[PDB]
This record gives sequence, C-alpha cells and structure tokens, in this order.
Amino acid sequence: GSHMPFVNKQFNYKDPVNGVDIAYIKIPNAGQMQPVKAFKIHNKIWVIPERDTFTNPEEGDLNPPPEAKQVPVSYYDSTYLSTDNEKDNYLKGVTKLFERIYSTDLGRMLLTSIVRGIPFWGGSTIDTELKVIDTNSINVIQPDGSYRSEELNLVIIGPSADIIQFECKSFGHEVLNLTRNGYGSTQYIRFSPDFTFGFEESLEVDTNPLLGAGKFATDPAVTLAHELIHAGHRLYGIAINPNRVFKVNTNAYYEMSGLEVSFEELRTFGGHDAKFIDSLQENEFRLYYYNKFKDIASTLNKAKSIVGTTASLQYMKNVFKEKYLLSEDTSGKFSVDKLKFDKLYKMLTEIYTEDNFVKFFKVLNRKTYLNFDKAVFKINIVPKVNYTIYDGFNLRNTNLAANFNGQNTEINNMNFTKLKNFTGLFEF
Amino acid sequence: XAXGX
Ligand SMILES: [Zn+2]
Repeated sequence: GSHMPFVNKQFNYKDPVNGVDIAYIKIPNAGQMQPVKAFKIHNKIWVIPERDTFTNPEEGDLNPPPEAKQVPVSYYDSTYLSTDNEKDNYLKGVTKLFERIYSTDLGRMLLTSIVRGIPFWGGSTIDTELKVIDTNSINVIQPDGSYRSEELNLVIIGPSADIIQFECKSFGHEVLNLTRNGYGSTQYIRFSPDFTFGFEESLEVDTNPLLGAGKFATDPAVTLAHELIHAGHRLYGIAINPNRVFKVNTNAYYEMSGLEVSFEELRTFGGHDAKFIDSLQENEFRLYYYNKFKDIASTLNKAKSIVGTTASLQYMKNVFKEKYLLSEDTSGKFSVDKLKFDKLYKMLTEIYTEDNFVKFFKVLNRKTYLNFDKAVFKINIVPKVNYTIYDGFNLRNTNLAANFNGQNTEINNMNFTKLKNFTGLFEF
Repeated sequence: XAXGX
C-alpha cells in the first residue's frame, strides 16, 4: 500500500511553529477562539492535538456532568490531552494509524479518494461564478503574523467531553446538506488513539447486552478507518441523511427498546449489515446522487468566471472533472457517465467498508454493527514494542503473533487498562 | 459522530 510513507515527516508536538505545516490556526465560524497549534500531516489533512471545544461551541466544557445524568456508555476525563507530553503521544499515535491504513491496498485507495475529494467550489450567489465555500478552509497564522486561508479536506481532532461519544448529540456542520448534495465539505473527525473498546469473539455473546466483559480489543486502525469511510461519503456529498433508519428487528434486545440504526452506519460497516438497507431506498439514493452529480457537471459547464483565487478557471474545472470522474465531449462540455458514476459510487459505499478493512488488517473485530459494547480500555500504541504499522497489537515473532493473542486483553494484559464496564448497565 | 451501541 505505501512505499513512500503517507506522513513523510516525524512530528514532535514541541517542534517550533513555521507557519506552514506546524502552525497556529483558527477554524471558520469559531472566531475569537484562541488559535490552536495544528500539524499538517499530508496534503489536505491536518491534525489538531487538542480536545474539541471549538467545532460545536455547545460542547465547550470538559468537566463530568452530574453522576445521575451520565449514560452507561460514556466516559469523562477532563484532564485527558491537557499536557504537551500527551499531545506529543496523540500526534505520533494518529500518525502511526494513518501509516497502518496506508500500508494496505484498501487504505491506499481510501486515502487517495479522500485527498482527491476537494469540497466543491459552489460558494457563489452568481450561478456562472465559481467560488470556494468559506467553511471549507482554515485560517493559518503566517510567520509575519497575518492570516491566510487554506483549503483542506480533513481534520483529526481530540474528543469533546465524552471521550467515547458513540453518536452525534445535535449536529454535524449545519449545512450538512453539503454532505448530501454532491458538493462535499471539509470533515472534522473526533478521535483518540489512546482508548479502545473490548468486544466478544462469539456472535451470540457480542450481540447480547447482558453477557461479556470485552475479552478482545478493537484495533484502533479499524476505528479510524471507520470514520475515514464516513469522511469519504461526506467529501463526495453522498452521505445518507441520518433520518433514514433501520428499525432494528433482527436483534431482540434492540427491538424491545425500539432502537434505530441509520442506513449510513450500516453502509459504513458493510458485510451482512448493508443488506438491511431496503433495496428500493438504495436505488432511490443512487439516482438522487447521480442527479446531484449532473447538477454539478452543468454548473461547471455554465461556469464563466472564478473568484477568490489566482488559479485558472480551467485548472479548477479539471480538478472537479477528476474528482467526479466526469466525461468531456469534443466541444469541452462535461457530463456524468453512468458506468463511471456506478464505479465511483460503488467504490465509496461498498469497497470502502469496516468489514473489508478487517480482512486487510487480519484482526478480530465485531462481526456486526448491531452489537452491545462491553468495555473501554486505555492503550498506548506509540511504542513499537506495543503496536506496529504492519501487525497492530499482534506482533510477529512474539507470543502475540498467532490467534489474535495481542488483541486478547487477558494474554496481552500489560497493553490494556480497563476503565469502565458497560455490560448489564444498558437499560434492560 | 460513529461507534453506535
Ligand atoms: Zn459510524
């Protein structure tokens, strides 16, 4: 997957700012936030080693809420990621996970689609003017102390108050519409390489809310790959609205509680879960997005001028021609080819799946999205003696190489500190 | 964002 590394530079948190790839930044519409130290790991991809108190200024406080307010699957630690040493360990952890992903053919493919997935320049009120959308950039402090606007596709940031938050509590970006109209928008992913979840190796146990202590640890590369797959749908504007749900009737415990699971999550898991997406609605979505891509092609065809940039109207027309794999006739007109559309849509939604990554990593993992979590552990993947790019926890030429022994938190106990048990608490 | 249940 990777000959030249994905992250070509070893970053230390305390490396001095240079105003280029190590810089103080602000995120749009969170003005008056104090600038935060950020690290550019790859073209279009930044990491911010801070707890996320910015993206959602409703979630600005890290302190644990009232005990009798906290849900069972939640975990609070307001000091986590508060010190330089922690931030250094975060950056190296995230970095090592990108490399682990890029070292696979599947990861290489998904990272490439992501870098290529530049949010569309549809900012203009004027229908024949190509203009960037401001929310698709960050503001970077230069060496002279002035700001420049930089477009990007992806930001990895720390968790908010709830370090194991398992679903959004209000919103993505408000124009989450950009995630569903073909355009795509810059994606912010809350994530930590310092925690992981225990699951159970037996399907009957893993999908029961009263059984299991979490014997096997999820490989954090899979968890990060999961969020990258969402970011992939979202950068190409093909995310399925979360209001489209499966009213789960294939697990008794979800059902008796009336639990619902979004089609977007089932698609992202893949495997047998993606079949629970009503075939009729799947054909609907695909036609809907095809029509969105046609809108995009005709916008680019009508395009007369480009603003807010020195780049040619032609360099940028072609950037989106490549992003969306558009066809061009002899008169220079763009169009959406149904075979190429089907190929692009399939790659993003059926090839890039959690269940597929599991095969490439050769790890144990939950067999379905419709399960119940057992436990959360504290981990440290940074030392090579703990976890590597090629093998994750299951280090070759050790006792941990076979039978997923390195993910077995009973055998590989020195690698896991259990923080909280969820089994038996759910609500049944 | 997500993990889920
Ligand atoms: Zn998800």
